[PDB]
This record gives sequence, structure tokens and C-alpha cells, in this order.
Amino acid sequence: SNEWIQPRL
Amino acid sequence: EETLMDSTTATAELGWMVHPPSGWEEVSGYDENMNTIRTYQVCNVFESSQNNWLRTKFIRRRGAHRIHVEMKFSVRDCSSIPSVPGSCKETFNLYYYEADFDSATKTFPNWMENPWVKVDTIAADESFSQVDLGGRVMKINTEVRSFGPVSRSGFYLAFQDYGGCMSLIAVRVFYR
Repeated sequence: SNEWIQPRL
Repeated sequence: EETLMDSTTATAELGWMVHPPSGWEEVSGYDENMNTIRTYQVCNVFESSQNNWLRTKFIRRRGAHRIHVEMKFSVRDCSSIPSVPGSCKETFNLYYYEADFDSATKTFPNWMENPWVKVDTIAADESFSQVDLGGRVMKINTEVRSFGPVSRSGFYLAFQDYGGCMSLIAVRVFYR
């Protein structure tokens, strides 16, 4: 699941 | 067997062209062994019309005809992105382009299929390692694709995103 990959804005 | 390029071995920044600069981004990141390496990440899940390209440096052919490309990467899981819109994606495309010399510039080749040749749409398989960077899970998939025959002094790879959330952790290019 890789929830460490932050979205940009 | 024989390595033509390994992003995991870079002694400094990648230096790979990104188009647009708002898409892919070079970031330090983990191996499968938790060694810290250079990677590229893109996650513009809150933006419409995403078409984000990343391109390696010129790779020499060194006599090879069939090229193998090993990609390590992590996809985030649209289900696992709070408040994400429904257009979220979980794959990227891979392309190559051959050349007689290091001809790439900021605008050439065109950032689109043709002159690039699509190898495949890449997705996460159900073989993997997953660890708890706790409590965020790091899941690294491995995929190999190959293309050929290759005939010119060298080539480039490209990676295209179109609205997902992922990190390309490693690219190893080899032959024979």
C-alpha cells in the first residue's frame, strides 16, 4: 500500500 | 548478465529529464534492503490532465541486440489515498527510443508515443515484499520487460505517468 508516497498539491 | 545501466549505482544525482518539472521528482528512497538510493516519484492525484514523463540518460548499446529492463517500484494504492478523486491510476508506461548519439534535449524527442516506442503498460504483480515503516507499508514490486532488436549507438528509456501515485526505485538495463 505505500502510504509514505505523499500527494502533491 | 551484462549491465548497460543501473540507476542503483549512481554516485550522484540521476540527472534524468522530467517533463513537466511538476510531475516526476528525484527523491532519496529505499531499496528492498533499506539502502538509500536515488529514485523518482510522482503523485499528482489531485490534478486533472496528468501526462508526466521521465527519461533516462543516453545508454550505450555495447554490442547488445535484445535489451532487458528490470524495474523496482512502489505503487500507492488509490484505495489507500485519503480523499483521492476517481480518476486515480495505478500503472505507468515504459518506452524506448534509439539514437546514433546523445541527441536528447529538453524538447527533443517529442514527449509522446512516436518517436518513442511503447514497451508495455507496467503494473504491480502479486509477488512482492512488504514491510511496516511503521505504520506505513513499503511494498516494492519487480517487473522485467524486454525489447529489440536494437541496432544504434545507444538508446533512452522513458517512463510516463497519467495520474497515479508511485515511485520508480530502480532501473537496471542489461543484455544476454
